[PDB]
Amino acid sequence: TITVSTPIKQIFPDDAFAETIKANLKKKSVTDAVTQNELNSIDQIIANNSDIKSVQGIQYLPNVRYLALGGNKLHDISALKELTNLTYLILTGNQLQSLPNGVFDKLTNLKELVLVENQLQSLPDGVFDKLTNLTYLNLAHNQLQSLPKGVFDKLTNLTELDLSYNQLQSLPEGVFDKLTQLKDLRLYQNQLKSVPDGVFDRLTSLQYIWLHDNPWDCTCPGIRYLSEWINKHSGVVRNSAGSVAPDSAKCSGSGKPVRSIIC
Ligand SMILES: [Mg+2]
Repeated sequence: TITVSTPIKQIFPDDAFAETIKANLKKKSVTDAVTQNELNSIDQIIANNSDIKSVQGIQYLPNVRYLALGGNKLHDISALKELTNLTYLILTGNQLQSLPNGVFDKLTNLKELVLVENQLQSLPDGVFDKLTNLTYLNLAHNQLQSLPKGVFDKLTNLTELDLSYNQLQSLPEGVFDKLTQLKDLRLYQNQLKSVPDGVFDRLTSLQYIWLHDNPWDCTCPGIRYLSEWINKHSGVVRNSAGSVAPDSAKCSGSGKPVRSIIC
């Protein structure tokens, strides 16, 4: 906490973010000195496309519930770790290359986490484990080559998961086993050659899946599970136009539909 009144711009050294705070507080200048009681009044921050390089100071905003920081130049989110009241965190289009272990462990009220269009290469084991109220996780347009074993296991409330436009080489065995509420799963535009046997079997609520634009390896017998699953659930598979398209999972090399192959 801030113990003595202090200029907005000292607490929030990034010029653009200090201006966000000033406007939210209805203060007249970023040189105005502010109190912790004033900072306690902030219930959300909506600062998309604002050239923000740093959110240093945000740690003094304990009551922030909705945080939208899309389209800035953020490379560190250390300062968010204490924002225990956060329910929506939108970090689209920043320059995060990693998530330090633990960064989200106190964010237990989070319902939606949007990490689209960052440069995340990998995730630490258990990074999402405390996000037990999470319903929407969006990791699309990152650089992920793998997922940790068990990374979604604690996210039993998850209803949408978007992994599209990464470079996933494989999925861990069992990775979706706890996701019994998941309705919408996007895996399109990755580098998947295969999925684990049974990988969709616990997805009792699944209504929509995207599998297109992966270089599926249709060699037998490896492809049997996927081919069988698509045929059994053909109405669930969608293309990029959003239409029902079970043939949109294609064999790399032959180009024919995965679901046409009988081992
Ligand atoms: Mg929802």
